[PDB]
Amino acid sequence: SHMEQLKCCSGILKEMFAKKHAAYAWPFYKPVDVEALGLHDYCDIIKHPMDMSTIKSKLEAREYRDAQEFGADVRLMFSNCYKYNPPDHEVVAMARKLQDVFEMRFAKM
Ligand SMILES: Cc1cc(-c2ccccc2Oc2ccccc2)c[nH]c1=O
Repeated sequence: SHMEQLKCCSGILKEMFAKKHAAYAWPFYKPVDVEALGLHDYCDIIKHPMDMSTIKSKLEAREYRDAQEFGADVRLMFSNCYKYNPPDHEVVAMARKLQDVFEMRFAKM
């Protein structure tokens, strides 16, 4: 059921925002500040930005038909991080820790 699975998606996102994962999830909470120092080329490289607060808003506005569409936006958020940053960047390691949480929950739902 699409309704039941979207409720599960809201539960996954709630865990990603939880204190348990806060040490590595915090860079993903809000949209990337493209006006910040070092991010002058972000919009040239990242054509479709995504963050957890935007996904929470899309869930609330019924913008996902099913769990696969919610999953696509979570993976877009991580892929943007892996595309923009150098592979040894601190934020890439944080993205992998949070993607581990997401993938385990998304697979078992
Ligand atoms: C998804 C994402 C997020 C951020 C980012 C967002 C808010 C504040 C600081 C931030 O930078 C950090 C740099 C090192 C470690 C952690 C964060 C920067 N770059 C990205 O690609």
